[PDB]
Amino acid sequence: NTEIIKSFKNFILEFRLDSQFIYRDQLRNNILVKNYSLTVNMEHLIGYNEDIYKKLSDEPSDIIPLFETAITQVAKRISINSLPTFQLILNSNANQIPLRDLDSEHVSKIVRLSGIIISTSVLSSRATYLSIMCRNCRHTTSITINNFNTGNTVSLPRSCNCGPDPYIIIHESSKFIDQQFLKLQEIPELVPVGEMPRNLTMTCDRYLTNKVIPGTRVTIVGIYSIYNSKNSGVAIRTPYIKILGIQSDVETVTMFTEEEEEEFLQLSRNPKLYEILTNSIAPSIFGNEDIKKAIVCLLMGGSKKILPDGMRLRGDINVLLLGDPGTAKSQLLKFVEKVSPIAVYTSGKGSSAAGLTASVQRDPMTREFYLEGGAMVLADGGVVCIDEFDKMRDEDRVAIHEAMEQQTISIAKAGITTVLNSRTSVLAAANPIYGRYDDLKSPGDNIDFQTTILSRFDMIFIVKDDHNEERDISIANHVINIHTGNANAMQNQQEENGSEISIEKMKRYITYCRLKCAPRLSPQAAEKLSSNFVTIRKQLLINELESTERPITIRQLEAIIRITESLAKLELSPIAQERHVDEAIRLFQASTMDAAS
Amino acid sequence: ISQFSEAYNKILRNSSSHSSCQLVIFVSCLNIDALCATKMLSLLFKKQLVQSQIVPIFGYSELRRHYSQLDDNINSLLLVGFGGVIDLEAFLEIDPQEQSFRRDIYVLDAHRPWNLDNIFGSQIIQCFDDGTVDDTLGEQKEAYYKLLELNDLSKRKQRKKQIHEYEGVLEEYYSQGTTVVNSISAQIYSLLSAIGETNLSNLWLNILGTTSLDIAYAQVYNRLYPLLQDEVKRLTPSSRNSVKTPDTLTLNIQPDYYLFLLRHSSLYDSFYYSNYVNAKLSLWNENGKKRLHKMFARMGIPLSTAQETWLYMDHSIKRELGIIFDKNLDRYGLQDIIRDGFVRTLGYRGSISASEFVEALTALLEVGNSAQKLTNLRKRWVSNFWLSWDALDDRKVELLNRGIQLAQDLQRAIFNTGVAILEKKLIKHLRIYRLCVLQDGPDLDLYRNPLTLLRLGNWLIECCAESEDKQLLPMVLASIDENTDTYLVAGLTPRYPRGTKKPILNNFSMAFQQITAETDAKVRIDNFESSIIEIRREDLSPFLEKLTLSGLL
Amino acid sequence: NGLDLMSSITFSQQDTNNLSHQEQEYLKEYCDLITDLKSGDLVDIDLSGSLVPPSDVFIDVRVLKDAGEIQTEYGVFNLIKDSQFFVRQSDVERLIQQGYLQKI
Amino acid sequence: LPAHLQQTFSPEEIQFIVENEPIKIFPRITWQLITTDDKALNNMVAMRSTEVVLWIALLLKQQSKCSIVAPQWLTTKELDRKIQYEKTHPDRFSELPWNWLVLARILFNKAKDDFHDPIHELRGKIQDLREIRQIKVLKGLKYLNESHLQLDNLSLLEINELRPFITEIMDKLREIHTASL
Amino acid sequence: VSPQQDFSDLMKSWKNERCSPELLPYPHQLMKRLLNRISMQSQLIENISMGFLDMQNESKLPLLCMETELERLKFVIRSYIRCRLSKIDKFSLYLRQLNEDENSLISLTDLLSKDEIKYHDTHSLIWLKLVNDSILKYMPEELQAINDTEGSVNMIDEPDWNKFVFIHVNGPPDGENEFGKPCYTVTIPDLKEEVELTIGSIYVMRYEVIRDLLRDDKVAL
Ligand SMILES: Nc1ncnc2c1ncn2[C@@H]1O[C@H](COP(=O)(O)OP(=O)(O)OP(=O)(O)O)[C@@H](O)[C@H]1O
Repeated sequence: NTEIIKSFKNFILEFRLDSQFIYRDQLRNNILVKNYSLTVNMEHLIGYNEDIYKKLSDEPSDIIPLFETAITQVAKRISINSLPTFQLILNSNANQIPLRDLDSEHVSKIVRLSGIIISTSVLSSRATYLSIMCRNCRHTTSITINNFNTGNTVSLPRSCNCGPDPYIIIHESSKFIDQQFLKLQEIPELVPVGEMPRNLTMTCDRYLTNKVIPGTRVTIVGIYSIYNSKNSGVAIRTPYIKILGIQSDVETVTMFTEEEEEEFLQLSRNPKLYEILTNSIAPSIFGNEDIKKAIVCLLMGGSKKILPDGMRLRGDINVLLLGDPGTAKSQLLKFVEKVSPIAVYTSGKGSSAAGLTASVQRDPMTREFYLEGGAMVLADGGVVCIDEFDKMRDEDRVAIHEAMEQQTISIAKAGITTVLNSRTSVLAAANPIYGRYDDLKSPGDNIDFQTTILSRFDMIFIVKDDHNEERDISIANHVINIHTGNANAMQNQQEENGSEISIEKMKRYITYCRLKCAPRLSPQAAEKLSSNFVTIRKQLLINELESTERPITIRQLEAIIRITESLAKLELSPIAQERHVDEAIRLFQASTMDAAS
Repeated sequence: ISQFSEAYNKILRNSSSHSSCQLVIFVSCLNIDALCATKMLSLLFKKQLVQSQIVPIFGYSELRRHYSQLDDNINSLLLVGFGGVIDLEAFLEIDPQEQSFRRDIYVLDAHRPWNLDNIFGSQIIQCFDDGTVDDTLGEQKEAYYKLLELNDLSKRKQRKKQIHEYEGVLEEYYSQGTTVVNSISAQIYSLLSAIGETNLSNLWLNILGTTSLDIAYAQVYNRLYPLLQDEVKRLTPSSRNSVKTPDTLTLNIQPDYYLFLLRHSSLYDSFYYSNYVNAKLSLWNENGKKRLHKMFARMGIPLSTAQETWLYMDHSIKRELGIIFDKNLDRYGLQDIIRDGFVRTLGYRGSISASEFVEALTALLEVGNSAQKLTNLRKRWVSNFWLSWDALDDRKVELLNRGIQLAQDLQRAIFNTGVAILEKKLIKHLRIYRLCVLQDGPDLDLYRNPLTLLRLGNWLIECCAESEDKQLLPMVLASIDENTDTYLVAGLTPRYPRGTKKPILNNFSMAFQQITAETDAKVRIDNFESSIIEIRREDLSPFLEKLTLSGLL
Repeated sequence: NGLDLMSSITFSQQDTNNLSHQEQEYLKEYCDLITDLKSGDLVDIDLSGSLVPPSDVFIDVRVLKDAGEIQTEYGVFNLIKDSQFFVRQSDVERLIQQGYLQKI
Repeated sequence: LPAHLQQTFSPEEIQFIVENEPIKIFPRITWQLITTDDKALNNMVAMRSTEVVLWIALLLKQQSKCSIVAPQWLTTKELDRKIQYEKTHPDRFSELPWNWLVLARILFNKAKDDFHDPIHELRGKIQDLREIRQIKVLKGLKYLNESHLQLDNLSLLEINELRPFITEIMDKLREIHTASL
Repeated sequence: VSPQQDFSDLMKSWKNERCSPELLPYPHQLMKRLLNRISMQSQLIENISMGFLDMQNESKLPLLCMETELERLKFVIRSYIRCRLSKIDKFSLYLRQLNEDENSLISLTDLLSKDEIKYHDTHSLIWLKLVNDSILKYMPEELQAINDTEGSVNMIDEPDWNKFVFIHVNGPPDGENEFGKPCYTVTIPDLKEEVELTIGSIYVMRYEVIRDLLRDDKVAL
């Protein structure tokens, strides 16, 4: 019970791992911060005392208050009002547990776990302190929630006639905190079997809140327990779990460590800094580097130009993977999702149950209304993967026509008409009709009928798979090497050792980059390009002199413009290069060729 | 054949210089037993602030590439692990240089038999025979004093027979299994103890150094526990805690196990990747697999609890663990596991078994990193070497965790590849001896390290034969990936199930010399280690037939 | 400079042509100007190195793929890749500047 | 051209400075050395107290041929009256060895062995006084104005690290007001 | 004349040196004899060590110990010299402008070591050689001058004596400037009144008003 406090206080002070102790440092470190927080390493904790760990592990919930009320003690020593209790977060990475198995045994047992959150509730208050007075006796009192597992745990005492419980709330004098109410779901990969994945509500309080984006892959710890609630039986209570602490895989969060910038600067210096990424995207993949290259330019985010008037350049473009199966484009986008920090893989229809249209749904209780969400909103300001785009129902397919440009969706459903913002960069993988012969046809006569669908698209790719013997046998064997003994997989080590991207770091690299530089083209690059498309505009119409039907827009050029900052963003340079531009031309020229066919 | 101290004292007059010194320790080569003795000695000169070179020699002939390369002002010299077999007077030559010679060489080898040229003909040596096997070993006395300087036809014919008599006698010696006597650091520590220094680190280093060959028997080591055990008695930092203390925070004796990654892994896999556990329980097969689980059914252990980290095992699970072992493991012949071998305690950073401490260091050896490629790769092993030497550092423990983890990565493929081999039944029983070869596999580059298949072979030889009647036998092994059929071939010897009645030494190493003295095509003694040899698949097949017969054993 | 025996600004300041010739002219002339001060010391200085205060006094450095030995000054330390030494701060100061030295 | 720091002193520099301070030791020893400014000494008596410069004491201690005296001011039990005196004096910083920060860091490198339970001991004790001194810096640091600073007692190490802070400050303050004149 | 104080004042102004915002007179009067004194023993110790090889067909403790005090003390002076090298580069215009002016005291060999003054003009020489060939071509008539415009400005700077600096009052007591209560001195700032000062306390203030006392060596820094 009492005085176990000082033992932590000892580890708060007595502990020094050579040459420098930590948590005692962390406290003053948080002091000027006014952080009011401590992140504990539990695996570290056992290193101090073996007893108190499991001595803590026995009923960790009850010894929770034994800390922050203790941490203030020397913190108050170091403070020398008012001083709210700090928020501790202890953490451990050691044994990770499946969501598939939660045993009632685990109640009041702290468990570290990976997780994938469905969503989180809007924040709501909890009063850590309150003052209360008899509605009768005029008797003055005060209460606190010092810690809690919602119960409700406490109520108004009835001892002031006067009664019952004449004491009443005073909010002004009372002091408060917050809770997120997370809802987390297990990793989809395993082990749902044929059954649907279980979902779980995780409790985030105070600093815990706002710390995680919805839908993100996350690692979390906390305590298994059950709340009776009411809104089951006989006398059965619904499952709930405390979150402490949550140390989530980074980011999975705009801020980052400083030395990261430098190691990237090492990458920014590389002459091959772009060209190495050309290989990184397709470790298993063979060829199609142009389309492979066309990937990255979209990866860095599109041009955002907000200067007056409110007209703004969009992002990021559009791309089409259309080609005969064996294109491995769907396999490609599966790599694409893994590469994007935030992205949505959609083969639909929609994916998986997600409305391809962000749509409206009513609140079950108290009627009302709310946005039910949409994939565009889910991934907003990021990557979009699409399959069966030709198989897409054309009606919400219509909404796609809007989503790509104006990048703001609005619906009048019920009373809520509000216009949402969508900054996502979509890419269309839809398979072409009738295999090869459509290339024998017009370039159009594929998507819907009209190419107006293509009009909204920017870089559209038609895969030509030709049966060349040497070309196949190359990747043909390349395939077997992909397999056991995973000979190709071992090749990446030397590529990891010498040069080649790890691609998770690269994601951090891009996320770094995407927020970092705002490249603005050099004046001569444009004139180089202005002189360019005017030819292309004039030349393709020379193809149009035969009344040949296929296409061209001034938006076609603007899309190319976003390619200017694209690789240039990889360069990190403040302004676009003259030389840099040219590859965009010949690369888009390869895109124009698809129109040429 | 001299007391270490005065030999060490002899370097003292040869030591301090500006520019210093000059002597150079030879790090030779792969075996860690030298490594501890280097640092203790490394620390020894630190005490005296004695400057000198530190060279991690790898290639057996590499020293010739070096000794013939950089020697200038060196007035004194010390070497490790080598010369106990082949002479550097032949290897270097030497060439007596100016009595009261300009330079002297300390030669460290724990392997026997010593070379005939070692003790007698004292030149750079300072023969290292002291103090282990003197012996005598009065046989070498007739190999020279009789040999030297060597009606008259009768006395002439009488001498030659006596010559052939001694030659016939001398012919046996030096033709014999090369074997280590004892961990060199111990005698060096004896010298270290001789000067009076005893450092808990230094003893730990002996504890460390002693551990180096512990995977292979003891053999004297079994009595060398107490020699160290006496030391743990010779040193008691305090009668009682004195908790923690936050600093020292020092080692203590514990019920150690042949169980692997005890503190550092889930107890479940801890059995699973344990080699001693392997063949005794036949771990590769599914049949005996559950039987271990049956032991948890005996141990009353939750399967998930076995999946659990050793860190978080219940104190009940802790205190009762060995008692559970006391009530269970003996049934399976697992009763010889528990060892009283010493364990360092870092407290806040945790206690560790030196055996476990060793294996992490062992992981450093193969990883954590035309004909030029091998020198380039062997150099990488040397490149990777110091990072392992860095792992010797105390404050740096965090880096150790890579090897701590990477070691777990090793056996995962180790326990993996070997069992895969088990399905094919690739062993050649032959007659004279058990024989095997690896013609194929993934990541033979990782197998390029001798220790890779060495830990593997030991994991195999005890696996293939427990015994496993009858007659524990030496194993044959080879492997190849690239570099045109290099096919590293490392020697293998049978392991007794805790019952080494005889030294039994080595044979094929002499036999490998038989073929290297033979047509010796593509065979390479380039390995410092006699047990290991490079061979082309092209010429190894006949080399095999040449290996099959004549069998020396 | 850089430092022994630099022995020259050659290979140093790789920018070279990348930097304006007028400046490379100035700097190459400038470094010669400080060499005039080298005539003044006569210390010996050795201000181009000796940035860090001495300790203590010996240290262990390992070669980085650097051979060597170029060690003619004083005595030859016999440069060998993957070889850590034990040596005083003095001579180390030059080789550390020349990148031949790694660990402390 | 120093570049860095360069205006402030390096902590490595100030410790390099404090090395010059003399202290008593207990040599194992019983040419000369003449050296330069030492003036000392006759070959020193084994197991005898003698006042000598710090870094040289590190030398023989580095060979462990000497035993350094523990600072009389360094007594943790004695040091509490300072924190005692410190805890009751929100203004004054009390008394300092004035080099002591680097000392304890240096004292515990090797000479740690000479003291009675310096381990897990003063390091915490010194640490408390370190920040409580340090915290009183910032608490008084809000008063900071031109042109005068009563700095009083402080350890130069923190004085060094604080250098960039206030030196860059008042110059703004002094400039802006005087410029305002 | 005592080597300790010979060294004491060396670190004295040297500590003051890196502390100092701007340059102070070159100490040839002492530093030279040390610059010579370093030349004496260093050569001496070098040979006596050579006489040590003769005993070879014990105590190296004092041996490198001598070498120890050598390079360590040898280190500090470079910081002293190299730092002065920097300040001059910053004042070089003013240093000439202070040189060009009759009053008050020129750098000479007093304020500046002969190597320093040489480095002054030499560096300043090629520097203008560096500006002229580069930007000044292309040298507008009024812009042809490198100097006060006036404004802004330039250099002029940086005779800013106004800057505050770390100090600790210390000076030899008669048992002068001490008016009480505890100790000396004024103070009397341009914009402020007496504070004043104590040898027992560190007071940071204007580098100009304090120049007199650092000149008196009545305050540590
Ligand atoms: N460039 C390539 N790199 C690697 N693998 C390829 C490549 N091209 C084809 N393949 C192989 O061909 C197969 C294509 O299957 P996949 O389902 O990815 O086709 P897809 O193009 O995504 O289908 P769809 O055309 O309907 O979108 C894969 O097994 C893949 O390994």
